[PDB]
Formats: sequence, C-alpha cells, structure tokens
Amino acid sequence: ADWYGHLKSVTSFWAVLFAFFFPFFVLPFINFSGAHRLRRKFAKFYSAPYTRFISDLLSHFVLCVVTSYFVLDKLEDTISAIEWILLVWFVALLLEELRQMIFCDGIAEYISDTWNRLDLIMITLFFVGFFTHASDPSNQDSKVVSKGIHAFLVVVLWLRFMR
Amino acid sequence: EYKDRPFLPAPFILLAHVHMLFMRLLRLCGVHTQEHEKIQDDETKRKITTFEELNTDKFLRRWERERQEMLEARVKMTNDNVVQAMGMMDQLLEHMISFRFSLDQQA
Amino acid sequence: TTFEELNTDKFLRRWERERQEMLEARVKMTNDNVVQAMGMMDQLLEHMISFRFSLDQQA
Amino acid sequence: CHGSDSHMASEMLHSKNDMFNKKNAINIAYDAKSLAFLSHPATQSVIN
Amino acid sequence: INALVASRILERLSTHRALQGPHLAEERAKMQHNAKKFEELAVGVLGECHGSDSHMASEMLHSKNDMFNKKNAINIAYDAKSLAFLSHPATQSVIN
Amino acid sequence: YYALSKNLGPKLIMMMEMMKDVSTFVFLLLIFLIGYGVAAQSLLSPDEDFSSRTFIGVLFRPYFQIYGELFLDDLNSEANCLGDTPFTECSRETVRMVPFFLAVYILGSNVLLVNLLIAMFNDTYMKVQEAAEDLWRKQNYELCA
Amino acid sequence: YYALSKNLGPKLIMMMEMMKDVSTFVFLLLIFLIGYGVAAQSLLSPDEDFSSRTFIGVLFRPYFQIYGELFLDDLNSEANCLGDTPFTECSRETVRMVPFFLAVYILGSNVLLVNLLIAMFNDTYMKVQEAAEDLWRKQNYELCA
Amino acid sequence: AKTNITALDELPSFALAIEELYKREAKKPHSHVQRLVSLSNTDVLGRHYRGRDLANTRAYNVLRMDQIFARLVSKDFSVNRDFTIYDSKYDKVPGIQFRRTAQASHMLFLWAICLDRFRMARHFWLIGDQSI
Ligand SMILES: CC(C)CCC[C@@H](C)[C@H]1CC[C@H]2[C@@H]3CC=C4C[C@@H](O)CC[C@]4(C)[C@H]3CC[C@]12C
Ligand SMILES: CC(C)CCC[C@@H](C)[C@H]1CC[C@H]2[C@@H]3CC=C4C[C@@H](O)CC[C@]4(C)[C@H]3CC[C@]12C
Ligand SMILES: CC(C)CCC[C@@H](C)[C@H]1CC[C@H]2[C@@H]3CC=C4C[C@@H](O)CC[C@]4(C)[C@H]3CC[C@]12C
Ligand SMILES: CC(C)CCC[C@@H](C)[C@H]1CC[C@H]2[C@@H]3CC=C4C[C@@H](O)CC[C@]4(C)[C@H]3CC[C@]12C
Ligand SMILES: CC(C)CCC[C@@H](C)[C@H]1CC[C@H]2[C@@H]3CC=C4C[C@@H](O)CC[C@]4(C)[C@H]3CC[C@]12C
Ligand SMILES: [Ca+2]
Ligand SMILES: [Ca+2]
Repeated sequence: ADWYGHLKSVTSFWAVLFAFFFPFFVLPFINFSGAHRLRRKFAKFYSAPYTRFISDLLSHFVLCVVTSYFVLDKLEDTISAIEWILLVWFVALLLEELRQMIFCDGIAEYISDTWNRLDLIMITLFFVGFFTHASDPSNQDSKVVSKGIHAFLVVVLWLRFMR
Repeated sequence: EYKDRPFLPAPFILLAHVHMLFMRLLRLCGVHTQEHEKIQDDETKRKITTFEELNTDKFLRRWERERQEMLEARVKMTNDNVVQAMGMMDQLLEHMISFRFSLDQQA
Repeated sequence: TTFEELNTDKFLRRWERERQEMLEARVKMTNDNVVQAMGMMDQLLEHMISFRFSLDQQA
Repeated sequence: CHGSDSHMASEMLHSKNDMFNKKNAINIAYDAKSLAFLSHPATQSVIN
Repeated sequence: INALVASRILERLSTHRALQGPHLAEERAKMQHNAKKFEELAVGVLGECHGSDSHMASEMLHSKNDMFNKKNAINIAYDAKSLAFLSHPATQSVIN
Repeated sequence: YYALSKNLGPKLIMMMEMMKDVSTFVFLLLIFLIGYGVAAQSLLSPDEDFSSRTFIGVLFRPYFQIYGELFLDDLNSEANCLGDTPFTECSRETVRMVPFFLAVYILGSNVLLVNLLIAMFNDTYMKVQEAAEDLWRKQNYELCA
Repeated sequence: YYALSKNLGPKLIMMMEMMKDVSTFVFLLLIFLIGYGVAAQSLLSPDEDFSSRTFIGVLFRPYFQIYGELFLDDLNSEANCLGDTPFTECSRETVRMVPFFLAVYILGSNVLLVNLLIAMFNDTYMKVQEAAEDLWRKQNYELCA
Repeated sequence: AKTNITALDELPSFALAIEELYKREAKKPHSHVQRLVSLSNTDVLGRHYRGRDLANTRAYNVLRMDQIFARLVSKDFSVNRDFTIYDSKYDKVPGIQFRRTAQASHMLFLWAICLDRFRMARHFWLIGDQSI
C-alpha cells in the first residue's frame, strides 16, 4: 500500500507503465485513493515510490541501451555528441552516489550494499575509458584501449540492471 | 529507498540536485522558506489506541484458550485432578475412621 | 433414493465412532469424567458431614 | 456408497435429477468446483 | 508356514471370482486385514527365532516338511508371494 | 490428445507449470547474454559502423554458447590472431581478453544458471505434482463432456 | 550377472523402472523434433521434390542437436548464405528464420524437457528405491534356485 | 397481503413462514442478508431485470432467494420448485409425505446455509434426500 501511494492497489506493471508513458490519456479515466484535479492527480501519482522506481528502471535501461550502442559503434576522431550525453549522465550518477553517501547511516552502511559497489565500479570504469579516449582522440590505439575498458563498463551496467 | 529519492530520472537528476542545493542554501543562509506538515487529530489517535487495546485483550483470551486446549495441558490437568481426588478421598477416610470410633465407643 | 439415505446414515454412524476413537477425544472425555467423579464425591462428603452431625447430636 | 455397492453408486452418479435443471451429480460437482469430489476414485470410475 | 499359507489364502480369496461382485466389498477388506495380520505373525515369529538362535532358525528354514509336498518354508513363502518375509534379514542370511 | 493417457497428461500440465521457471531463467540469462554479447562484439570489432550485422553478432554466438557449442575456432578466425596458440600474436592486445569474458560468461550461464534451473525444476515438481494429478482428473471429465 | 551384486542389482531394477520416464520423454520430444524438423528442412530446401533424403533431413539433424552437437556450420553451408556473419547475405530471406526456429527448439528440448526428465528421474528414484531393493531380495532367491 | 403476481399467490403457508424467518433475521443491524438481496440488482421474483411496494414488502420471498442461490452456484444453475404437490388432491399418492418433507427440508436447509447455522443445516440436510 505504501509502494503504490495514493493509487488503487489493483494497478498492474503495464497499467502504471502505460499511464507513465501516456499521462494525459490514461490518468483521467482511472480511479485513485480542472486545474485542482489534473494537478492533484499528477502531484499524487508522480510522488508515489512505485512511479519513481519505474522512472529509475527506465532511465537505467536507456543508459544501458545507449552506452551499449556507444561501445558497439566506432568512436569518431573527436569527442562525439553521444559521448558528451554519457559524460553528463555519469556525472549526474556520480553526484547521486555522493548524495546517497551523505544522506545515509554512515559510509559503512552505504558501502555494505553490493549495488552501491557496482555504481562506483561503473563510474570509475567510464571515466578511465573516457579520459583514455579524450587524451588523444585521433589516436587509433587510444580508441582501442578505451573500447577495451568500456567493455567492462557495459558488463557492470547490465549486471546492475538486475537491481 | 525510493520514497526519499527525487522523482526526476537519472540524466535529468542534476535539476533535482541543483533544486535541493538551492533549498538548502535558501534555508540555511537565506532562511526564507520553511517546512509544512500535517498532524493527526487526537480523536483518530484515541480510536487507534482503543482498537489496539481491545485487540490485545482479544488475542490474550484466544491465546489462553488455545494453550488450554493442547493435549499436553489436558494430560497435565487430568494428572493434577486425579491427585486432588485422592487427597479429598484421603480426608474422607480420615473422617470414616473417626466415625468408626464414635460407634465403637458407642457400644 | 433409499440406497443413498441408508448409506448417508451408515457414513454418519462410522464417522461418529471414528471421531470418538481419536486420542484427543479420549483424553478430553477422561478429563471431563475425572471432574464429574470429584463432583460426585464432593456430594458424598456433604452427606458424611450431615451424618457426623446426626451421631454428634445423638450423643 | 462406493464401499457398499459400486454399480448402484455409479447409477446414482449417472441419475439425472429434475430439481436441479435435469443434471447429474458430477455436472453439479464440476459446476461447484469441488476438486476433492472429482479426484475421488468412485467419480473417476464413472467418468471412465 | 501356516501363517504364510493363511495370508496367501485370505489375500487370493479376497480377490477370487466367488468374492468378485459389486456387493462383495466390505467382506473383502476384512480378509485383506486378517491376511496382513497373519503375514505380520509369520514375520514376527521368524524374527524371534533369529533373535534366539540364528543357526537353529536357519535349520528350520531349510527343513523340508512332508505335509506340504516336501518343500521348505522359503519355497512356500516365495509361492505365497510374501515380499515382507523374503526381504527379512534372517531369510536373506539363509539364501546367502 | 496426449491428455487422455495417465502417464503423459499430468506431465503436460506439469510442463505448463515449469514454463514459469523457464521464463525466470530467460530473464536472468538475458542480463549476462546482452552484457557479454555487446562487450565481446565490441572487443572483436572496435572500428566498425553499427549495422544490423552488429546486432546479429551480439545475439547469435552468446545464446548458442550456453548449449555447449563454443565458437572458439570461429572466434580465433575473427580475432585475427595468427599464433599456434589460439589467442596469441594478435593485431590488437585488447581482443586477447575475449576468451576471459567468455570464461566468466559460461561460468555464469552453464555452471550457475543451468544448475539453478535444475534445482527449481526439482522443487517445482515436488510442489505441484499432486495438484497436476488432481487437475488432470478434472480435465478427464472435461474431455469426456 | 550384475544382479548378484548388492550395489548394481538394485540399480538394474531401478534402470528398468526409469525406462517408462525415458519413454515419456521420447513421446514429448517427438512433437518438437518432427515439428521443427519438417519446418527447418522445408525452409532450407523450398524447391526440391520429396524423396527419402528429405525424410532423412527431417530426422537426422533435429535429433542430434538435442545432445549439444549443433550443425550451425553445416546449416550455414546448406542455407547458401555467403556473409561473414553466419546467417546473412542469403539468396532467400526466409532461410534467415532457420536459426530462430532452432533457438526456440533447443529451448524446448534442452532447457525444458531435459531438466524435466532430471526432475522425474529424481522423483521416480525416491518413490521406487525401497521396492527395487525388496524386488532384488526376491530375485536373490530366484537366482539361487 | 394479496399480490398481483400469479407465482406468488401459488405459494404455500410454510414458504411464507420461511419468508418470516428471513424478514425477522434481516431486520437486525449489519445483517449480511440485506446487503446480499440489495446488491443483487434483481426484481421480486429474482429475475435479473433490476411496483416498488411489493418489491420491498415481500423482498425476502423464497423464489427470489432460490434465484440468488442459483446465481451463487453457477451461471446455469436453476432450482425447480413444484408446490402443486401441497394441494389436498395429491394425498393418495404413495410416499407423498416424504416428497413434501424433502422439498420443505430443502428450502429451510438453504435458509440455514444463508444464516451460517451449521447444526440446523446438517439436520435439514439429513431429513431430506439427495444428500451428496
Ligand atoms: C574491477 C574490474 C572491472 C577491473 C577491470 C580492469 C580493466 C578495465 C583494465 C585492467 C587491466 C587493463 C589492460 C592492461 C593492459 C592492456 C594492454 C594494452 O596494449 C591494451 C589495453 C589493455 C588490454 C588493458 C585493457 C583494460 C584493462 C583490462
Ligand atoms: C576483477 C575480475 C573480473 C578479474 C579481472 C582480470 C582482468 C583485469 C585480467 C584477466 C586476464 C587479463 C589479460 C591477460 C593477458 C593479456 C595480454 C597482455 O599482453 C595485455 C593484457 C591482457 C589482455 C590482460 C588484460 C587484463 C585481464 C583481462
Ligand atoms: C576453475 C576455473 C575457474 C579456473 C580458472 C581458469 C581461468 C583463470 C582461465 C581459463 C581460460 C583462460 C584464458 C585463456 C586464454 C587467454 C588468452 C591469452 O592471450 C591471455 C590469457 C587468457 C585470457 C586466459 C586467462 C585465464 C583464463 C580465463
Ligand atoms: C510469436 C513468436 C514465436 C515470435 C515470432 C517472431 C518472428 C515473427 C520473427 C523473429 C525473427 C524474425 C526474422 C528476423 C530477421 C529477418 C530478416 C529480414 O530481412 C526479413 C525478415 C526476417 C527473416 C524476420 C522474420 C520474422 C521473424 C522470424
Ligand atoms: C535468453 C534468450 C531467450 C535470449 C533470446 C535470444 C534470441 C532473441 C536470439 C538468439 C539467436 C537469434 C537469431 C540469430 C541469427 C539470426 C539470423 C539473422 O539473419 C536474423 C536474426 C536471427 C534469426 C536472430 C533472431 C534472434 C535470436 C533468435
Ligand atoms: Ca547507488
Ligand atoms: Ca437424508
């Protein structure tokens, strides 16, 4: 009941996913618990833990798919647009990990969890690989070594999606 | 874990981070905004308290009966009861000897 | 109809005996019986005190 | 019933009763979703 | 031997054509019950014999009896299909 | 038509019950297959444009390597390693990590996941055998009707 | 002559008991083998007259692919696909469905049916072990006589 | 009171007695019988059609209750009643007293299942026939 928040308990994974993907077309015609109604239903639906998990899953799934595309496709002679997007994404992930470090019951409690360990390994692997490519972008050897470190990055990312 | 986490998904979580930093800076240094919450009424609190005490009494009554309906408990009581039955009879014999003497000295 | 009614009665008789032959039921009856035995004796003592008094006032 | 006379018991299970829309005991048992009744050997012998 | 034969006669009669019939069912159950009881007796005495004197017990199991067509107790036990008797350690020791 | 048999009918209901464990196994392997497949395909061909062939390379070998068909001769030919030892004297030093990744992967898929399915199947069988038999006895009437 | 041994004799009776589970497995696989075999043989050779070779093609590979010998190199040669990727640049686009059908088939045969037999074998063993031991003790007298 | 429905006027006296047992039990607070009859959305004779005065004064009749129990068994369960046997002209038929007993027993049985009183349910089940 806490998981689903202010929403009916009969909602399935596909129903919440469809409502998340199509906000204006499935939400009004549903039962829960104008500006002050549409606004009330949004403010209630997106504050639900389940909705934030679903958003985190999809986000991590797109991260896995794009990073997978990035490591399979050849690296350009300069830093590409998808590389910049991934750079912004992994800084954001690093800041989220730091926020989790500060707002917890100690560094030991945070580092005890295996998924947090996987998060550090994936941030560490990406930047090693990125800086390896970004040090000499036209060098063929740098691109080969960068893809070699990023193979390990994709393995840890798909392992972390089991969370 | 997912209750306290910001809603915005990961690529866009930077907006949430800068928003939390802005609120922390505005609260610590600026001291302009604050926190608002809702407090449960005393009526609903006493209702919860009354419900919990009743159900506590109900579980203790059900628990006591159920433990008295076990096979071991029944054998143990039966055992104590037969011992108490002897003791009573033993008192009864003590009385009958006293009677015997009353008639004996009566003859 | 006659066959079904008879067999219904036969199952109820077999069912009643079988439930009375269980260990729990036997312990429970035995338990009630010892309690009833005390009650009877208790009535018996009540009588013996009444006798004691009859001889007591008889002396 | 199956202990006393198996053939007559089969005749009772095959009997159509007028009170319940002219349907036998197995049809009502299936309609009542009585899995225990349907898995019984007497019932299985009639079905076979 | 008599307990084993008794067990076989009651078990085979209980499934015989003269006791076959839709109404001839309760009777049948009682026989099987009596049959197993007799089987239990045959095993039990055998066990007692092996407990008291193992060698003499082996001598009794090897003894040919004239009343039953000059055949020992294991042959009648096999003929009576008494699986419980044949799987007993005393019987297995004689067979070995 | 197998459902009328006493030996096969329950086993077909039992098969429909195991399908959930098979689906559970598919969801758990999918993680290791896509991770190893993207990593291995990228390591083998680090200077190729993405195409449909890249996607076929990510799902083709990894899936069939979990059934014991290990394409090590084919992987050796694709890696451009000319040595007598299978992964030696290669053009790029990164492609020599291809057998290790594989070494981890089949440890994850064959030693861990396959044996875990055997354990689920045994547990599932013991749990739903009597219910499958009962359901077959209800379906016996259904088929007769 | 193995029946006199205490270790092997019961196991031979146990083997004769499992034969029914083996037969059950054969009847369930037969469905997937003939379905996949007719479909795969027809997809590989869609313009050939029926002969005895067509029938041998329907039963030969499908049966031996359930033991891990996957004839993917042979299937690639037979499909007339010239690409570096195994099933690409083919003459007909329909023959590229051959690895998928296979992908479903070995999921049906190796992951589902083989593990189900392991479960039956374990269940059957636990059920008939004491009876097999008793039957061996009766056969001990039979062999002595 | 007299009713315009011809099915209702055919009903015997005992049917009205069960109707009284349903009414008397139903007037008690938080009774599940009232909720069951109200949420069904059916008319007085139990047909699924959803004037008002008969439908409310005699809302716990035996025919409607038979229809409610019929819907609770399955979608095509339909209990057949024959009250024509209670007329005095069918007294000479052999065994009639058992048949009259059996149906009467059946309707109180159903009433005893509805009020979840197991002991009278077991008793009326034993009195009647078609036990299984
Ligand atoms: C915790 C785990 C994930 C750590 C993994 C470490 C990885 C990213 C590092 C550790 C050692 C590294 C290798 C060390 C040396 C060489 C030789 C060079 O000519 C090509 C790159 C290559 C082959 C490196 C690739 C990346 C590498 C494999
Ligand atoms: C953390 C766990 C997974 C263990 C990680 C072990 C990794 C880092 C090791 C295991 C085997 C190693 C490889 C073995 C041999 C060679 C050839 C050498 O000329 C360059 C490095 C290279 C290519 C190594 C790179 C690092 C390597 C892949
Ligand atoms: C019981 C098991 C786990 C034993 C462990 C076996 C491991 C350590 C073995 C098995 C296969 C091996 C690999 C086989 C071939 C190569 C290519 C070579 O150029 C570098 C070393 C490397 C990459 C080996 C690394 C170590 C390796 C992964
Ligand atoms: C319903 C279940 C079994 C899933 C069905 C998936 C089927 C319809 C899919 C899965 C893989 C697909 C094939 C994958 C790739 C190609 C190559 C393309 O150039 C023509 C279509 C073709 C040959 C596809 C045909 C349809 C196909 C066989
Ligand atoms: C965990 C398991 C189930 C993962 C699923 C793997 C599936 C989706 C993979 C494994 C092998 C794959 C096939 C391998 C090769 C080809 C030939 C190509 O020309 C079209 C796609 C096609 C036909 C692939 C379709 C997808 C496929 C069937
Ligand atoms: Ca984390
Ligand atoms: Ca009766």
